[PDB]
Amino acid sequence: EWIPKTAVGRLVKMLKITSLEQIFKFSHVIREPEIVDLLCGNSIKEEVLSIKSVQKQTRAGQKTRIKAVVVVGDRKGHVGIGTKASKEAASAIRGAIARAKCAIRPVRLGLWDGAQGKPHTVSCKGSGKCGTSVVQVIPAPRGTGIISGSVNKKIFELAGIKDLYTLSFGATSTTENFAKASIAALEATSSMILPDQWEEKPRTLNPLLEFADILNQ
Amino acid sequence: MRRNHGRGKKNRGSAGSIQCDKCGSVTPKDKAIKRFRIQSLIEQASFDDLKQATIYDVFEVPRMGYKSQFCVSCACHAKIVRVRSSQARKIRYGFNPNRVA
Amino acid sequence: SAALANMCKAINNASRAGKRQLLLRFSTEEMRMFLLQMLRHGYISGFSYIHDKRSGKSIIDLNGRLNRCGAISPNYIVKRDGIEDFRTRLLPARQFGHVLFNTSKGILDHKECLTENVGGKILGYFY
Amino acid sequence: PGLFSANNLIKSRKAKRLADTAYRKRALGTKYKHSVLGRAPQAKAIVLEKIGVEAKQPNSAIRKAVRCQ
Amino acid sequence: TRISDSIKIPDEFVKLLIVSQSHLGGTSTNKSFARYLYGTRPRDRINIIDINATWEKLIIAARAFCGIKHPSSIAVVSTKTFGRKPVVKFCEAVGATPITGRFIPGSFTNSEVKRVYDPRVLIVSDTYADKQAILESQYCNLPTIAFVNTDNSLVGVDIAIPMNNRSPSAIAAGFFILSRLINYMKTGAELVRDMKEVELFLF
Amino acid sequence: FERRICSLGKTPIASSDKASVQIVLAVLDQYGQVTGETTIYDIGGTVRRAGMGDELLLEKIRMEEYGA
Amino acid sequence: GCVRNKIVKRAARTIAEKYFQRLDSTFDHNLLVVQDVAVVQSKKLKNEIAGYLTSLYKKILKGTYNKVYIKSHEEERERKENVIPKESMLDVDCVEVDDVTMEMIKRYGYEGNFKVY
RNA sequence: UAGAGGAUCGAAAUCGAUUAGAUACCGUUUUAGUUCUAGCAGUAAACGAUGCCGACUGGACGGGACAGUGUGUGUUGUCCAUGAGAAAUCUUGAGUAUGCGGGUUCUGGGGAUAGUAUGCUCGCAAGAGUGAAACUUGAAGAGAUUGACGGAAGGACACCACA
Ligand SMILES: [Zn+2]
Repeated sequence: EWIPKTAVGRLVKMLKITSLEQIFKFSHVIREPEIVDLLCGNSIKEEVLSIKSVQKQTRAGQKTRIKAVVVVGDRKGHVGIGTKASKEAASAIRGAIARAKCAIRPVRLGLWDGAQGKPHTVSCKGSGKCGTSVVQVIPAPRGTGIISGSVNKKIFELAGIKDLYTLSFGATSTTENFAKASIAALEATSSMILPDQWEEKPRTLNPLLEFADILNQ
Repeated sequence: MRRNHGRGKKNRGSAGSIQCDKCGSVTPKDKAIKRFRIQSLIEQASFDDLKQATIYDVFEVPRMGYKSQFCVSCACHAKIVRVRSSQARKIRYGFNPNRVA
Repeated sequence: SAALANMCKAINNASRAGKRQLLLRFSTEEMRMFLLQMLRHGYISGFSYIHDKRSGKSIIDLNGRLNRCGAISPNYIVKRDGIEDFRTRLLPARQFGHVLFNTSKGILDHKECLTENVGGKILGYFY
Repeated sequence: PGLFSANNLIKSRKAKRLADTAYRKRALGTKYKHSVLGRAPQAKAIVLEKIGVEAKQPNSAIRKAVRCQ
Repeated sequence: TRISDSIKIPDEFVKLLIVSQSHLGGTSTNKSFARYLYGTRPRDRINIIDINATWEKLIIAARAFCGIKHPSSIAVVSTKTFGRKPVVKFCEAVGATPITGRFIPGSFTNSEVKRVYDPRVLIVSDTYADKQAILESQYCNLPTIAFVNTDNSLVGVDIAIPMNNRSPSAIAAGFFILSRLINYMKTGAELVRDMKEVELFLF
Repeated sequence: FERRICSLGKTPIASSDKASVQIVLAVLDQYGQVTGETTIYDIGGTVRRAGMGDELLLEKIRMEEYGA
Repeated sequence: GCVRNKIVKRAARTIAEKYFQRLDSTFDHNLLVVQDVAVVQSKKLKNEIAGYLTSLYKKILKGTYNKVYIKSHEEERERKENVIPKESMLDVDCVEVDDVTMEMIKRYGYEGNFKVY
């Protein structure tokens, strides 16, 4: 029933883009939440983190409104967060899930020591900030768990991590700032140059120029 | 409110004071509102009757210049200066001494 | 060691702006021993210094590979058993980075000091 | 903060600590001076009178108390 | 230096570039410039811009256009009225997609606007005039080519062809010159085969 | 996990970099024609947005495509 | 108070774009057409769609009124404006080059007839 | 505090108005003081409410001094980015990563009691400097958002407004 609307959406319908790691590599904006259901099919879980009420005064009545914060990720390397405020609570949760899907990102995973095994923890230390809220992640040895707060825990499990330490600072009872400071702490560990990214690779064309002929006809 | 803090004074401690022309209160000279005007000595609705009265064959009516000086309360009340919006507060107007006539 | 800390802040500034070279208007003897330990580990391309009978001059050639460098003041005294606690405080992971000490055998990083049974005064780090 | 400056740091940090109220009662030894029962956790008393006290608003009530010795 | 422009020869185009005042810049110049520049005279305090500069960059701009197989996805943009005629002529001679008039905010990002677009390369006749089109390219991964004059900003621009923007003649001169390279470098065409059709480009 | 590396700053490019762009040029046959090949360049959003991403691009083209 | 609403203006532009070559410049003709094309009920509405059209027609057809793009009319107005004038800018030969423009010529060695001022 | 001086203005005092009442705003009569010399005192929204010294860092339009000749050094005003910040805002810093260490000081640790008692040092005094507790109490505070109100300012209007 999904009649796609953009170029990247059309290719995913024709099975020219088979994974999600083909879009992340060239930084192509995802505009439709159906491109994520069909490339990570039925391994996408959800978690409602928070819901509260907002109020405004005008010349025609006080408007009450509901805000929701939601996170999604499969269990492997992807995770995203979104948020919306609408009249009733069911349409706010459902609209904030379409925004979380369109903000999926990848996460780099690594080992605590050595170079052998399958990755279980974060690749180095990192921190994130959002309005005086500060989160620190530290890589943990195998068979440790995820030691952190409750709402932090649901973000680090949907990303595919198994071992981690955290320390937090600042005003963390603003639960939407606490959730954004900890998504930025994973984007920081994944943004450091490691000594195996030192040697270059050959260049290639993004998928909008490889499949140029298929677009017209 | 303002980056001036309300007055045109930089890199000096004190700056001299004056007495307002309407109420007579003491104010810094850099903070007062100052206006300059050149008025004809004779009113404009009286020039015709003055051209038949003159005894000289060529007459020029005189003009004088006047500088005025008021305080913030006296200029705001008299509508010499008005309340402006946040962005329009930053617009300064000058004189350009290099104008040709 | 006031010249060692001035040099590390000017390097962090250029490595963030994307510069290729850096010219500083000073140069000391142990500032050049610290730089020679980044060259043999692959983190800079090279350098060169001038003699002018003033405080000296030095020109560093950057690479694209440095994440950060620092200096520690004051220069604490660490026994060979306390080498490993300073490593968990200063480097992000267990596989890369180098902490440098001034021992009775020269300037060594934290892997060599353990294979020679010595301690000394801490100077800085880089990863 | 030089390497030979530890006497300047003990002198400085002891004086800042006195600005904590809980620490100041212990350090100056005046934590039990103005206290109606001193160091006991419970105490005995004989009952003189039997009074009633108003609640503090916004609560309407009368709480029953006693005057003792 | 002078090796990218020496692979072709400005065959007689020195006339068409000097006749229409395509080298007369402006009074002001930034430290961004002074590398495309030749000099400024004392008579009118006008800045003169090198002709190899305008020829070195037109060689690169033509090679980026040809890199796209289907040229029906290279939008050209011009808001002002002097460019209404030149731009529409430089789309049948090549095969691009023209966008003239005022630029509607939301053309590339909003999918509920009058007409929707999605080019792979963008060409602009003026940076300060087509301000919105440059700014909107930074939301959809789009390269841009410009015609920076002397005082414009170079932000969000990759290839800058230093030329003249004000005069109606110089605007049509630039689009004529670049038009023949794209035919020359694709098919077996001639560079100087006529100098009378530059009257069809002028406003 | 992989990230491209910028062609002008040697910085790896993130996936949420929506101002980063890719440029392909035609491999110019001698005698002024196109033969059928291209050369790719990658740029990141930071260099492109500060406005200096133009003085650095032609400098690099002089080393790989018109060097000597 | 003789302003025409949006539903009566917005409709006359749809008519002037599809059935444009069926309309000419008199009220009694354009009213006959809007009875053929449109389907409204109020006889006051056709009277105003027809009266706004006859003003659009002698604007579009004589001078300047953009904001509507008539496909069939973008040929007559274009084939008469592309008349090549009697002189091109490749005719003058006494090109009065300047001085600093001149010394930029010989250092690259350009060809032509450049007369300094 | 001592001497000299005395135009103008003016606490305190005093009448006349205004007012329900005004020991006030406004006015009349009239002083200490306001000035100079020699000293005491030691406080201010003494404010950019913004320690001192050292290293490094994009643009645009200016000013003031010196020296050169198409520029430089020391200072300084306005406006834009990058970066920073809770935000307002900051641009030789309020920038240089919680990626946290250049040298060396001072001050703060919920509100109120209270800069109050007491001791001590200084002063002719008026006072200044240093400086608590018992008892009480759940907030006091910063910046910004939408409303409501102003014995607030504008621009439009109307024979339930004027002409
Ligand atoms: Zn006054």
